[PDB]
Amino acid sequence: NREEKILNREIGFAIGMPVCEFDMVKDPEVQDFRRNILNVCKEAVDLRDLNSPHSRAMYVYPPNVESSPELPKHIYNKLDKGQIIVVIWVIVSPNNDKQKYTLKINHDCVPEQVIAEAIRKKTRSMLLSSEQLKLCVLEYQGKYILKVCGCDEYFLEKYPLSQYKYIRSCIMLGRMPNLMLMAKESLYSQLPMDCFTMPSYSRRSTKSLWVINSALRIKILCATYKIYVRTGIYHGGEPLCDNVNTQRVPCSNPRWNEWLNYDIYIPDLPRAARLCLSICSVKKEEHCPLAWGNINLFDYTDTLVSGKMALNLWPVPHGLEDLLNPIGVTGSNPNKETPCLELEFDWFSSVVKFPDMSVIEEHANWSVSRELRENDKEQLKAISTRDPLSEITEQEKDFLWSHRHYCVTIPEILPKLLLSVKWNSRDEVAQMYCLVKDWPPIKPEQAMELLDCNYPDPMVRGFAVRCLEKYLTDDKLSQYLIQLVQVLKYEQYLDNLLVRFLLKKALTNQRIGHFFFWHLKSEMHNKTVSQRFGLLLESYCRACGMYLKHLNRQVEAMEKLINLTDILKQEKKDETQKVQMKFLVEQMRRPDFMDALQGFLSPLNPAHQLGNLRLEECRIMSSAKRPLWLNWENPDIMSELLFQNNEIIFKNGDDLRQDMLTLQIIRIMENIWQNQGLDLRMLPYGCLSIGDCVGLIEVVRNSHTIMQIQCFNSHTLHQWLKDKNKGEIYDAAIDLFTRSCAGYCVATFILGIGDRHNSNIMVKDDGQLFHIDFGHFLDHKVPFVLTQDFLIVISKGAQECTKTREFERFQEMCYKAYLAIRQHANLFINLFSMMLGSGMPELQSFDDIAYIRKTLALDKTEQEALEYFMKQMNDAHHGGWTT
Amino acid sequence: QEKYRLVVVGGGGVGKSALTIQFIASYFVTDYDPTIEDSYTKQCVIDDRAARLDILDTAGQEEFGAMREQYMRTGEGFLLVFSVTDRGSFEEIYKFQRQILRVKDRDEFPMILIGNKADLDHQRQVTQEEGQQLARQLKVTYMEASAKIRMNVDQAFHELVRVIRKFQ
Ligand SMILES: Nc1nc2c(ncn2[C@@H]2O[C@H](COP(=O)(O)OP(=O)(O)NP(=O)(O)O)[C@@H](O)[C@H]2O)c(=O)[nH]1
Ligand SMILES: CC(C)n1ncnc1-c1cn2c(n1)-c1ccc(O[C@@H](C)C(N)=O)cc1OCC2
Ligand SMILES: [Mg+2]
Repeated sequence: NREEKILNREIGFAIGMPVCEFDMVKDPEVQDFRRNILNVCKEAVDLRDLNSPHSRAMYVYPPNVESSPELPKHIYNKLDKGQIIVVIWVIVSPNNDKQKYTLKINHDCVPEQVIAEAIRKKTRSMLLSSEQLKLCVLEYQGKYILKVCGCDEYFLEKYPLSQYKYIRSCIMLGRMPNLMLMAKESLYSQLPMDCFTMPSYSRRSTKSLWVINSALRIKILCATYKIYVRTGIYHGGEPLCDNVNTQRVPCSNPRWNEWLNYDIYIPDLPRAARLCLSICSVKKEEHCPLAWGNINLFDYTDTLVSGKMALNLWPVPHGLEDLLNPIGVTGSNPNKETPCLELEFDWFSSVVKFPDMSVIEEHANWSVSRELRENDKEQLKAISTRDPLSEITEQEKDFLWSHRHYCVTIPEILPKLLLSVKWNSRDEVAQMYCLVKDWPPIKPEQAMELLDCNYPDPMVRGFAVRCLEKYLTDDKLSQYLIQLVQVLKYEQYLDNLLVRFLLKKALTNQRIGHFFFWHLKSEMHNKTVSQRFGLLLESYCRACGMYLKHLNRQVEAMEKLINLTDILKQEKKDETQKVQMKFLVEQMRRPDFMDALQGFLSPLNPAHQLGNLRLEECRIMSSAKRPLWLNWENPDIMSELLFQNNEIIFKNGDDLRQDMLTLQIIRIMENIWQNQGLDLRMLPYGCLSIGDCVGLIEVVRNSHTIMQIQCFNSHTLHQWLKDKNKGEIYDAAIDLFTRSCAGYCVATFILGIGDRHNSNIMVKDDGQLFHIDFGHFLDHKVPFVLTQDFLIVISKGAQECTKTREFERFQEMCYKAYLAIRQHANLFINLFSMMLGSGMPELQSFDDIAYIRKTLALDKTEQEALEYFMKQMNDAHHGGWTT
Repeated sequence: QEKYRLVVVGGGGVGKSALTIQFIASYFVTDYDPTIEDSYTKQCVIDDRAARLDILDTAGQEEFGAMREQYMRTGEGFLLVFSVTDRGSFEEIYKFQRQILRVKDRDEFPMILIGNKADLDHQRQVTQEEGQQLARQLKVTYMEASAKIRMNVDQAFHELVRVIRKFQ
């Protein structure tokens, strides 16, 4: 127990709360979670230690690669005859001397082949005696590795060189892939053998539900702290029976003693059956809720609830419509000071347990034992192509249910079929279980739709997880990690398949595990998810290995930035000339604060090392909440080839959760375009929300806003691109200005970002256009207006007529990009529905995500949706986008 | 310490690669590996002080000519080398001498005209008198060399670092 006294200390630092707050939890599910989840840790640490040196190095440095080795046609054409010019750097002298070795090689070469070519660049025709074969053949064996110059990424896996994002990005940008050569011992000697240290708490009638044959009856006894109680049985968001409420008793008399008789049959309660409670006040009609609570009818051991229970209710949000809140948390309030409603459930004089699959498939026979034309099958295909928010009429409900045995031909209609099942029927829930058991596999992006709030059934969610661990790559997983972490709240239990999946994968890929921690620590300021994420972060830190040491340095570093911004906002802040640069430079030069920001991995990117500070550029911005513009050094020995000033914006006041979702969709929109031929270079800079409202923003060097470029006012934007890109580079910089503009214009119209002005739009000296500060999206209370300065640059240099051949092709880029996103409308809408539980201001109800359906014209055909965009573009730009 | 980025420019197959590795590895090579851009470093004390010689073996395939405009901005010492057995390289040396002065916008710059493959006298097409002819024309110093016998290999790079100090 002496080693556990040391590990438990640093674990509580990263979580933000001591570990003892979980050992004193009387909940049996909490203790069983911490006990059984260690099986996921044991299976993970034993997977990281199969091979002695490489398995640990592969974990800490996973190959950041693309999802498919197949290169797009226009990306392959960027290569010289299908070959890439890579630069191999080798250190020879012990005094840190550099020697480059350029070589042309095929793009689809494994790292072992480029190493062997660098061997030829070091030998040529050298010395070899007939006893010196294995002396030099050992060079061609497993002896050397490869590393990106400037970053901490390693080419450890035998994937093609094009798959790696760094090499892939060098092909896009047209840059030299500089790779430093190392040996296996140079990297393996920095990773110890962490033996699995299990904690101290890792020690070693009952009839079925379908034999009860009674009516569900729940009694409310009393309460603490004219009103009544709204009680409802729900399965996610759909109700099973009519909302049964109690008598309207007066205030200050929290007594009822009424067995609420529900219309649901006890053997018909699904596995994910939930009870929804709320208190409404009566003062025409006067009905307004105040407090609400949610309890699942079955606990984590598949047993029916029985006996008395004390439920602590939750405060209603800012905007709640219905009296009862079905989208609850399935838990009691741990505030111990809010109104506590007491209940009493039915007894049955036995432990009623939900039946296993054996009885479910056995009773599935009793449903059939108790007693195809082509024009019909084409309609089911037209239903799967509709967005997940398209209202399925009742006539379409029975169409999919009467043809449930045919839907195996089109497995993409499964999310549509699940909404066509009366889950309040013990016969339909048994037949649907057998269909999901043998359902064909679907795409990982389509399986995520079955993990949101609309599909709370464990058999449905278990299918989606089995479609991820068999078809979801680590690239798309790190891409969709924010939405996958977000849907953990929709799980009604602590230990489940989705948690065991995201834990084992995060414990086997440290690049995934890094963002797996910060996306969970950023939710600790909310107690409704603190217990679930606290137990999950405890299990992660218990077996995350050596990275716990580096992870605690980032927490201490980030915490040293939150308090300073609080002292600069709550205190002082009176004068912004010397006071803005007095206390600011005094804390950054303080000894105890300097070492807090020295030699720790960047939270925005674990491969970036934030080394020495450069206080000469560190300042406080004059924007909202006065962010902190910070600057670091790159302690990499090859820092000359990559960036040298790691610049990060620390936004304290404003919430940075709206930016992450926008900066992520822009990356997803860019990948969809690059995979179809649209070379619209988007700039999705890094952004990570921390804690309550603080967060980090990745800064791009040599970037200036539209207002930053001026010399009175004039159209000097075209001159700035002329002055910085002379010769034949001007023709390429103007093209970069048009392709990035068409992307950042057709994307903001689909998102609906706030009114973009000259400070929202920034341009680089290279000529790339990109937007920033996505604080308001999907808003309604157009954003990218084609100003005069844009057409002066887009339409060559025509100072008068802007509608020329250059602008004529600008519309065609937007049309191909608009229709491309429309073809993937189901993917983006699913990404917004998985973020509804994040409590974002513009992501509260489905009326906001429906704004995507209208801006994409998902109710019209392909050509009719094209004229919609041309109409709205010609309306925003008065006479700009004529037919 | 003593920054000296030496650059070896010239045509194809004139001996830039054989002369470069002869200065460090001190072994003559016989393969024809078309160089693109390789870097070599060697600490020398033959000069009156120390020297951090950063040697760059450049390409001569004319397909990497876009890389010429790069190392001609960072290097402070060049070696216009050609093969006495190849008049094609001899009549293309001045093109390298014009691009260097055009990039830096200077009247002169430390560079030494090297005539390689001098051991192949039975196949020499550019005699010695034509070598010093281009020396006075380009206002540089002429020096024949031969990587096969290691003739004036150290003197070629050492006389280059002597013009850098006498430049100023
Ligand atoms: N006889 C002889 N051969 C030489 C001499 N120097 C170079 N060579 C030969 O010339 C050939 C090509 O020259 P190399 O060493 O590749 O020099 P380079 O000018 O850098 N070649 P490239 O520009 O094509 O990369 C090789 O066969 C090499 O052995 C020399 O002094 N004497
Ligand atoms: C308002 C703001 C703090 N903000 N809010 C939410 N996101 C941002 C945000 C996002 N970026 C930026 N700011 C940004 C700013 C300035 C900048 O260069 C400076 C030198 C300049 N004055 O030209 C480079 C930048 O590039 C990264 C992208
Ligand atoms: Mg060469």
